[PDB]
Amino acid sequence: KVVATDAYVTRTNIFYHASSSRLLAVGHPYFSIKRANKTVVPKVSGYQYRVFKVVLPDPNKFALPDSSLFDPTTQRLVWACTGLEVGRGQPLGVGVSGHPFLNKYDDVENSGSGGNPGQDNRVNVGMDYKQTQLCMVGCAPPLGEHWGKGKQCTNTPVQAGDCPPLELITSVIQDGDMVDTGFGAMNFADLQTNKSDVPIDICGTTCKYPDYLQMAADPYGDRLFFFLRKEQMFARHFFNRAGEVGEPVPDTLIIKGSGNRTSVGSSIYVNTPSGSLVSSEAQLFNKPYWLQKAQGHNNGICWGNQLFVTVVDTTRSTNMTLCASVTTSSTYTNSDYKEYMRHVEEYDLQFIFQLCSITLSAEVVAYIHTMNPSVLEDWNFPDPYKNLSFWEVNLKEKFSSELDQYPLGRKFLLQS
Amino acid sequence: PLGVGVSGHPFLNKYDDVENSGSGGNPGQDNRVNVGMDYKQTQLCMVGCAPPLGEHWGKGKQCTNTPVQAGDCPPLELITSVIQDGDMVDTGFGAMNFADLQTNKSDVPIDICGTTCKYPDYLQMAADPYGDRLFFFLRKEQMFARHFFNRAGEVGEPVPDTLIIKGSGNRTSVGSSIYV
Amino acid sequence: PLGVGVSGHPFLNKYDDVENSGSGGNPGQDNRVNVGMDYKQTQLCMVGCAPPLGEHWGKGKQCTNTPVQAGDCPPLELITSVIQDGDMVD
Amino acid sequence: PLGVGVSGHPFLNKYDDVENSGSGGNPGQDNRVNVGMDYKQTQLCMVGCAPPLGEHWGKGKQCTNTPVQAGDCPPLELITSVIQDGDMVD
Amino acid sequence: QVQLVQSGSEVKKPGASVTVSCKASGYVFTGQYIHWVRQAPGQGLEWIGWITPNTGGTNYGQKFEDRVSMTRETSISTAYMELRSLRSDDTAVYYCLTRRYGHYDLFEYWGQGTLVTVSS
Amino acid sequence: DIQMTQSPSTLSASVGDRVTITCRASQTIYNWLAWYQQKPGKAPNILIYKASTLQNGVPARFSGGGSGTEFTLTISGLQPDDFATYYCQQYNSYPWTFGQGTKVEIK
Repeated sequence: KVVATDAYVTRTNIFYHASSSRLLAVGHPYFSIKRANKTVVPKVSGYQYRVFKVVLPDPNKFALPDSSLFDPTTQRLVWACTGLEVGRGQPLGVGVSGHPFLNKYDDVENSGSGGNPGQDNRVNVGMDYKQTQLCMVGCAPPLGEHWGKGKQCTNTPVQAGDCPPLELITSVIQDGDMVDTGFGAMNFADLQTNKSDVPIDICGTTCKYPDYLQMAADPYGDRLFFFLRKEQMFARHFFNRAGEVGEPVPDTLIIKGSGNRTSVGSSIYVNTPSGSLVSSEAQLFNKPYWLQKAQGHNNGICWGNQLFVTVVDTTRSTNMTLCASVTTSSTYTNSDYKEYMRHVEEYDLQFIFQLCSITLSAEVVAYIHTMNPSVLEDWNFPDPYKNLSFWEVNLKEKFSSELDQYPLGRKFLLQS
Repeated sequence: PLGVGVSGHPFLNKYDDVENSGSGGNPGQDNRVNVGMDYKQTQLCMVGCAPPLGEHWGKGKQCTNTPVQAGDCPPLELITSVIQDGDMVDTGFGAMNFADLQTNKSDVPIDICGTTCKYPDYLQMAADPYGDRLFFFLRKEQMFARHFFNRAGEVGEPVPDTLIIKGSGNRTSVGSSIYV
Repeated sequence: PLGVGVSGHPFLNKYDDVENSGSGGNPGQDNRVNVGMDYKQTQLCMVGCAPPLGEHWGKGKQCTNTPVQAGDCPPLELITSVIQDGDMVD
Repeated sequence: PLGVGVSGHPFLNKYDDVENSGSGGNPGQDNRVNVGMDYKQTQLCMVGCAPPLGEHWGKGKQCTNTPVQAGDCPPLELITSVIQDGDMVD
Repeated sequence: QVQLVQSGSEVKKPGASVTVSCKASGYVFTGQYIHWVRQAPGQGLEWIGWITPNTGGTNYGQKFEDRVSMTRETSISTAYMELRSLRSDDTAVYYCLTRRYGHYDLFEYWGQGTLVTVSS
Repeated sequence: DIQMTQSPSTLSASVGDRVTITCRASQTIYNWLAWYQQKPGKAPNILIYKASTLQNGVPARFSGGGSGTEFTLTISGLQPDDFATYYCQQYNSYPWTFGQGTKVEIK
């Protein structure tokens, strides 16, 4: 029913280079400030899904150097991705997170022994998240999972704020989506009501993880080409949350009684993860990548002149601290100064592409129509993607066949 | 012989050690304490026939529109500057000009307060048409965090109200949202 | 996502930490406090046509001869049983 | 068997630990504290027909020109001698 | 044993400043919350404020947030509290006191108290 | 500020009697309460906390209870050393507040 793409497509001996030049993202690492609903400084963090929608030149109307090979009848031209390059330029740095109002009341390890200060309140606490190093390339945007509060419970329950059902919501991973965490990839804006169980960056958003199961389980494999993953975490401190337990522990396991007791502690225990050491040797970027054979039936074919590259990197997530003076004084005064958190994130996207052709037969037309008809009216023989927000890059009028003028071209001519 | 470099600062706005627990209190006029600190471990060699450059963050042009302000966030801009002898390597605090943008002269060790650390830009060693600035480069850099603390002083960009619930006694004066 | 879980006990026999210093010797009435932890890092796959048998140390048969006891040490036995779902990792 | 060499000092200039906090910056008459210590771990073998050289930082000659000083900084110099038995490791 | 020792009783003129110190020993001084309260003859207990040696983080009551300034030092681990604009009604005994919230415990310690008398 | 009223302000009783002292809170406190007794010239100490929990080293004749704003303390059997001034303090919110006090003295 479904056949590999290389059975019908044809690879030519034509290679072009594209470069995104300098890409910069500067903004506050925790929340997007806006004065009179005008976001001057948006959300910019090293803990952010970077989804780049690359638009491509039409190979059919492009100034092809050898138009003799091309035939307007029964032959169309598409771009095929060959090599990729993600140019990080910022130095190494671990991001810092936290929240001033969090439920950090007992230190179970008893080195600190916080002892749950009196009355229901909060306290300031901060930590770092895990080392996450992920990159994805594809002709379709990635799909990732997260659990959340979906449909209500079975039958007709009567309750007031009990445990909701858990549903595996699978959503397209767009720019503005929050990375996985050691606290679980939930919809904390809705599922969590305190807005105080996690640091400020993830309390009002929806963390989600790429569900590789459905990702690879696609019949056509349009949603992936190849994935690179490195993850590192280890729990550095153990603690509990306050509040009451709606699912109490049975008495059959715990013996209670006597003074200084008969009130059980919280059965809710979580941790603070840490990434430990970063290194340049463990880096997966600033190095050429070659697409020998994709796992799915899509050997780098960019249908519809659209490309999707998503990266998350924590090695370049260092948080910048700024200070300024309102006034000045003879002595050091706390009132004269204002403090700001600014984050930067630098990107280069460098690509080498190979020209691809196709011969139109009746079964070929039927297959290419069944898998996607939108491209079929594109070649002219309501995209839902306009609603979602991505980081768009335009690589039109930037393709160059003079690949020897670029370092990626040199590395490409090094091997074949 | 191999040896770890050490720096520090006697009067730094080390507000509160925050990791295991926090102590949110009203700050005084001065709360600076002596703090010792090491840097990220870095090995780097660059060679060529042209002097290598480096990126560093700084204050760019004046603020856009026609603004009147006293202590706002300045326009933060990348400046490409050629590396000379005497410059300091980037540490974990970011490749930027502390002498201009860090007003206290007190938020970092003294070795990097009045100076500027800048990290070399491999991207302009690559994207240059000739590559005269670089023949071949070696780097090996390792780093990991050991403590967490907040910063004293006012927060010029306060936290949004819809994300944080506050009330009752000991509050309506927010804690330090700056975390380093 | 790759993540580590936390267990613990609200009332565990955590008398005193002994790592660098120790408190007074004899306990009081009840010194049994809130403490949590995480377990060892495990990865294991077994594959076959017949289900695996695994062992644990348990109170086997009573002591030899005819001893009279009151909370004495029970004998140790390497008891073998088939691993079914619901059992939990060492 | 492998084992770490541990040294120390019953009276060492350990004024204030500065790893997470700082005390008052004005010391006393003698703030000199018992504290232990370990050094780096080092394995080295060297072979030759002639005894190897070791250098060490030390005081050079007298200061330049003719200055007047009392407990000032002496001029440092890399003095190189032969490694002999009875020399401390680095 | 955790020992907390306050300063001796003092008599001062109105409008002046007083300084009350109390040295603590026998525990990790930095990680605890020390508190100031005062007891007037014929009236109940009331709370002045609280500080911890970490950060010197102060917090004052709504009543006495203006006339007081209070700090700590870690050299011999002593907390100082000074009062300005001595009103004649402030003649009272003053107590510094610390508390550790445990998992299931509360470790309570008080000073011996210091009498402060103000008159013309 | 959170206020409270202790009733009765003054009570007289003989040895071995059962006596109940109450206090009313201005706002809700739940169980964040403790009780103090002060002997003349001496610093008071904790006897009851958690609104129901005895402190260690203290005899079990001393009992506490209550919820919301209504809180009670009971002595089943008086002893001569127990005759002192009694207060209830919430540690709910800052500022900390104490009652007017309750003095007990032998009949």
